[PDB]
Amino acid sequence: IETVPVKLKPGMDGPKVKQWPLTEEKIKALVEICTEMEKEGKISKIGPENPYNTPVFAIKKKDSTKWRKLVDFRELNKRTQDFWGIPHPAGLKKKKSVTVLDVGDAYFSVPLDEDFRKYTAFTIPSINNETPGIRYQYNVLPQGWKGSPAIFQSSMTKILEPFKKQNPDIVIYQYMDDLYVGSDLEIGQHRTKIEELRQHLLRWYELHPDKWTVQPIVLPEKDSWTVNDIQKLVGKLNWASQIYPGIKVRQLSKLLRGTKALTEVIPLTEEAELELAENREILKEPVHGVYYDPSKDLIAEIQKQGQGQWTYQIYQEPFKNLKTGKYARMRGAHTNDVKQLTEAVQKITTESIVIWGKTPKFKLPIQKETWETWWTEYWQATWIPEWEFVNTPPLVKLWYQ
Amino acid sequence: MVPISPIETVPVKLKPGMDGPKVKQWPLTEEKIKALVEICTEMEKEGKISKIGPENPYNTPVFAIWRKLVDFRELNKRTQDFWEVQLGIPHPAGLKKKKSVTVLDVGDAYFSVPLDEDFRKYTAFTIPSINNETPGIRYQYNVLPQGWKGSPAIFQSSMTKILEPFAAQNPDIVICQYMDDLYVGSDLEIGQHRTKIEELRQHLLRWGLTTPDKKHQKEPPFLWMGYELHPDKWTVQPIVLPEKDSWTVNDIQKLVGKLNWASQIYPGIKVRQLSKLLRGTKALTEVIPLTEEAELELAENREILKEPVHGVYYDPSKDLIAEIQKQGQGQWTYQIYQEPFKNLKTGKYARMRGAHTNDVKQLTEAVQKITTESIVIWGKTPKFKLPIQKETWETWWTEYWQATWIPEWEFVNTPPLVKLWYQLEKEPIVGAETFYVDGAANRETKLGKAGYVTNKGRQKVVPLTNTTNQKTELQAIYLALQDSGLEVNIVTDSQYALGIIQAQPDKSESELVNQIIEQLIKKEKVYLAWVPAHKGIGGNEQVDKLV
Ligand SMILES: Cc1c(Oc2ccccc2OCCn2ccc(=O)[nH]c2=O)cc(N(C)C(=O)CF)c2ccc(C#N)cc12
Repeated sequence: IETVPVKLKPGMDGPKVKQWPLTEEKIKALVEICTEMEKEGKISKIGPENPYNTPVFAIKKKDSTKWRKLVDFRELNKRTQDFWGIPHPAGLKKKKSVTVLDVGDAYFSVPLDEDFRKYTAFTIPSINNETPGIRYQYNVLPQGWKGSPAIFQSSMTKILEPFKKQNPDIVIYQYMDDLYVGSDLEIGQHRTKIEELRQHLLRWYELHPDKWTVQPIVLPEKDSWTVNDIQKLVGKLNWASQIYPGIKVRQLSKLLRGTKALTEVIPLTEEAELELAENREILKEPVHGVYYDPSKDLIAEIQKQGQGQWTYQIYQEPFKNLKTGKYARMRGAHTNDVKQLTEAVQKITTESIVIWGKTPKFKLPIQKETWETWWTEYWQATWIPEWEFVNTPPLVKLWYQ
Repeated sequence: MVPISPIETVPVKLKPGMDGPKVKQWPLTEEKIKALVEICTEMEKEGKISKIGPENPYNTPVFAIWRKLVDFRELNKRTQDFWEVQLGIPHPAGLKKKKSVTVLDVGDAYFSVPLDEDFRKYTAFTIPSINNETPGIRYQYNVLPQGWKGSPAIFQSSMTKILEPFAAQNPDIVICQYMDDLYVGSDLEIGQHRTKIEELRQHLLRWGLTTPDKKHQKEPPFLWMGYELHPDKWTVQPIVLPEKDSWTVNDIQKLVGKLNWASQIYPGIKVRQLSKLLRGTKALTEVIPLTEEAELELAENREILKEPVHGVYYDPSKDLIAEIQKQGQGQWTYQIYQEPFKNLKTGKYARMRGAHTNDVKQLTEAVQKITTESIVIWGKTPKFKLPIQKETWETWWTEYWQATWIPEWEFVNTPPLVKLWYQLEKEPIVGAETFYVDGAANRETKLGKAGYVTNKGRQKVVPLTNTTNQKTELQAIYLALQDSGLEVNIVTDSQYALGIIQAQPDKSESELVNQIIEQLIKKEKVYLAWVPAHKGIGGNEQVDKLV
């Protein structure tokens, strides 16, 4: 009911990001949505004196046919002054279950600072560049902006005060337009509790981190080894020696002495078996000196393994993985690599939000033009992470399979 | 007098920290001064400008060419940024045919849009006096001056706000703004169309804006931005290929401009060689001889540009189709159409700069470009016709290490067909010979060696001059491919060669990579295995090639 003064970082102008083309159906959907929002005073038309712009598009979330409006506030979030903070709940990832709730509508009841509204300008484009586009700016807290949860924070605490006082065993976290609620109850009790919370907020996505762990490096267990088996084992151990100091491969490479055929069976000497067992024991231990630094970026690398299987590693320093996983879920994308990749990026970003409270920078194994052409067709989250593109096939792919 | 509705003004500011212009007025001749005095007196009588006192410290030079012309370049430098008047040029293929298309001249509205009162003081200008024996006449603008930074955008937004209710309550017509001209198309009867045109002139008159009762000068065929627009078709303005004995750089840039421009409707235009001649020249007057490939290309262009070709307009009730053909040397051509033999438009795509490539990646890139262009022009992705078998695409994307995707498409049997030229095995080959390869070079003398040893005792080491480590690693693999049968296993420690080959190219800058590709094509089964170097892996002979 009262506006808080918001400014930009010193020396930075507002965002001036080009709007990318949209299909006719998304344009019509955004026309309906923005007309309704204009009727509700949430947005207002602007004149040509506003040179700022932030891209906009439309999606369809899970289990819903209604179109939704997404704004790519990445540039504005960068250029928006730093708001202050709350330490990240280290117990949210340890909880048995976590549920994600969309609380974006609550942001629209709080007005936006007068002098800052011009920086939230966005354009509905026209087909074939008929017009310069329908231009709008926000009057309330917009979904996707980083200042919206920071400003609404006090109100959110006031709304969640009775529920948090009633259940001290439930952990509540907030990120952008999402509320993460972690507990240890039964799925039915968790769903009834989630309905209790949603009706609690009314009058004012099953996720199980406990079924997630870090993945160790495993070596094959064979009774007979071929030259190729031993060559790949030596390669994988040589790679792992960058992560684990004591990995030793000289006794196994000793078997590869001579120019033998790749499919020839080679028996392991006792020195080789002992070296292999020592390597197994070393690989059973965690990595030495692996810590998280909140002042650094999180890097997420993804490898396509085929047959709908994908691997990923989250780290900050090379060979110091903070998280590793394998997303192989099949959700109506059996024939579309890019859709699988986009869902993978969304899931990894969600995990990263739960663990560290911020998104990572992705290294995507896809050409820039393909990804930038199709990723918005399968996006369903309210946030958007940063990403770069890997053009050279990494050798370590199979070492994560 | 009928009360005119006032046009809302747009608040305009200067760039932060900057101040209004203060430029010295040039001395003018007596006749020029008299002309500007007459013109400015009339304009003041009409209300476009107003006289001001000496308190205004700002000034903008004035000229006469009569015709008054104000040089607002400084005020433009000092004026805030505005939203673009256009995010791109419309394309004729995106237009939807109309029974009637009328043009209305709204030029007299340009000086009828008021300027922000607080900003008018920055538009001050002075007419010098005769012999400079009196104070010059001081003026400032009350409306959007021609040449000022913000006039087109403010004019367009004002006109749009005025046209908004008329467009809303007449959905059976289409109104389009272009500069000081409106374009109203409709499929109604010619009488109803002219009637609603008169209604539009009325609605515009309710803001005092005047459209000429005279018939407009523009009439079919419309000439616009190098385009010819006809009642039922469109094309480019006549492209004529010059007949030159010798060609300079500006002649080749004019020719590649005419060919790139003509390529949007004329199918099969190629610009590879002619643009290749401009590589690293940076000299406009330099005369460059003409290769024979550019002669054959130019002759094909003159054959294609012989007789006129037209494009049709867009019909949303019909599907959108885009067909692609490979032309060679990284060139691709495509046609977008809805009915056979009647194209909406055509185009071409050249491969990006790269050291290694294959036809499938290039076709993918072309499909992405066509998809983006089609979403721009028509707001939907077309259905594709591609010269590649379904099984080929499935093998490719299933085995490709990157994620890739092409939208809905179908195979068209039009050679040349995009295919996969080789596929590496996933497991070692039983019964095939195993070639352990290696190559090495000296960094100073550039002397190196490349060779292999095999399980059957076959060996080879070849010395090489003026070489590098990477070249010797590739050369080793090439030697193994040369001297082996139809099925071969190859063991290397070169992360470089494995990085190249795992990208699956079929063409390359390096002739050595091309030779390796030609060897891989002739083979039946090739399994390429990598091992770490210098780890005592027998067979892998770094010492054999370091002698
Ligand atoms: C004739 C015209 C435009 O045409 C149409 C205007 C209104 C409705 C539909 C239309 O095209 C349908 C197809 N069509 C086309 C021609 C015909 O004779 N009959 C037809 O049915 C559109 C333009 N552009 C690109 C604009 O941006 C207008 F602001 C023009 C720009 C400059 C000039 C000139 N000098 C002419 C333009």
